[PDB]
Amino acid sequence: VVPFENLQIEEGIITDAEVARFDNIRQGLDFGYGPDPLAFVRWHYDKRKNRIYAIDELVDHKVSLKRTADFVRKNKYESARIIADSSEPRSIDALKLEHGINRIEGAKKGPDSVEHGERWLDELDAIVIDPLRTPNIAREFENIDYQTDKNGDPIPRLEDKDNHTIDATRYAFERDM
Ligand SMILES: [Mn+2]
Ligand SMILES: [Mn+2]
Repeated sequence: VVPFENLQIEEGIITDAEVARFDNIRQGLDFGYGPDPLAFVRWHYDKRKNRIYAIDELVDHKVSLKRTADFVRKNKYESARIIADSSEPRSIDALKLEHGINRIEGAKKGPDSVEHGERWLDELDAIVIDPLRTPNIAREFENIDYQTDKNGDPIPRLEDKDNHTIDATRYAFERDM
């Protein structure tokens, strides 16, 4: 009935010391469309405790691949791989050939895995989010509900709304499943 019971959300929950130690990065990108924004996400993954930690984000309603590229490079986030929304193959091309993000690549998994990717995140021991670092990830994950069906009963799919960092996280971890 209520998803992501595993959330840990508090301002300051991730210190700068911790961020420095994080050495197992996963990054994802949803591209945005119409009213929907571009969402880049960067996480650290603790496989031995089954937890993920939100390190940084970029959410942008006025979608600019240049600006997204400038941000990734400015912060030195291009040493790590980015798994991107594969519905925009030319946006992926552009980041790579146009803007120098060499380690960007398309989500291999299809639209018949959303449900499973969402379950995988949901079954993590903990999803740790500092709203001072990643406030959009915090808002989305905190407020996202399950879709309800014809009757009004809940179903195993998250709402397809205000879920851009969620999607982006799903892409980021798709090889870890
Ligand atoms: Mn998308
Ligand atoms: Mn989206």
